[PDB]
Amino acid sequence: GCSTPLGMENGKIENKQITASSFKKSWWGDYWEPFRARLNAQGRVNAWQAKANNNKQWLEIDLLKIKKITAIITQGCKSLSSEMYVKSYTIHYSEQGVEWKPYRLKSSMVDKIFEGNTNTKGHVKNFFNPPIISRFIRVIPKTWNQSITLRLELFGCDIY
Repeated sequence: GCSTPLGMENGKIENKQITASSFKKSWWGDYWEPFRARLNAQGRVNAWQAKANNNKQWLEIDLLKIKKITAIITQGCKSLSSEMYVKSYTIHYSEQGVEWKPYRLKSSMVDKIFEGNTNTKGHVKNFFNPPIISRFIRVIPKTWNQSITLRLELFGCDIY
């Protein structure tokens, strides 16, 4: 099969491999850095939060080599009554990290909009049918509740 978690939660995907368009930095040292977006992460700062909530944000994961990505799971995060989570998003990919291609269904002429979370800790998994063969993956938030925030995991396998 090709459904092994690629390394977000377990740390195989190192901090250096995860970057973003921007990240929230609070007045009091809380940096919601891109590499904090790891499935089930707990703590004060436990997720990536964009610096600004707009249509120019993205979270990128560099798998270091071309792999087969079969699925993705996302979560949001919470702090009191403030529930943050991405409600829908598109996926972009690339073999070199330069020039990005949007994930599009065979039957569609527009970017595939993926249904995201409806709460802060619930896991919402989406399968790529067909799978993505690439090295870099970018989650492009389209809609969100309160603020753009993510915790995620990627699933797949190597190319053989």
